[PDB]
Amino acid sequence: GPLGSMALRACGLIIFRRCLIPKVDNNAIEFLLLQASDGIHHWTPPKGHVEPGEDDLETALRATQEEAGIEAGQLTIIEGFKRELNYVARNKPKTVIYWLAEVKDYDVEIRLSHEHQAYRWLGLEEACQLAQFKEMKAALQEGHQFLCSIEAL
Repeated sequence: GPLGSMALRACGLIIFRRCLIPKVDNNAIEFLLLQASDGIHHWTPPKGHVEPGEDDLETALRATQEEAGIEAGQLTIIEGFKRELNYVARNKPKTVIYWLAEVKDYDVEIRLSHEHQAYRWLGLEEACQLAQFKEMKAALQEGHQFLCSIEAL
């Protein structure tokens, strides 16, 4: 009787800084992106792994501050939006659950772990260009699509 642990469980935080008012109707929202310190230097949000008796979101919260310095006490996790990117790159399927979050401070502290060396604040277009990965462009895309469906434009 297998426990069904097939695949690795993961939780990251799609952080988005909302602006007080619209500007060019595009850069109104920005996302937090960390740059890998090695590999092809792809851009990706605070990704981490969730423990067993650990919560799914708290893992994202813990990874958000550990790989960025921003924790739930520093951002606002949006409710109603939820999606996980699951795919097996090298040879292991990884489910990643992403929640939309907004950091309270525009210049909020950004701490990167050895895995990440640099981060950039860009709009969905660049966040999508850097996150060339279709899965992230959609996560960054659907997150923006849903947030525009709440109250703020």
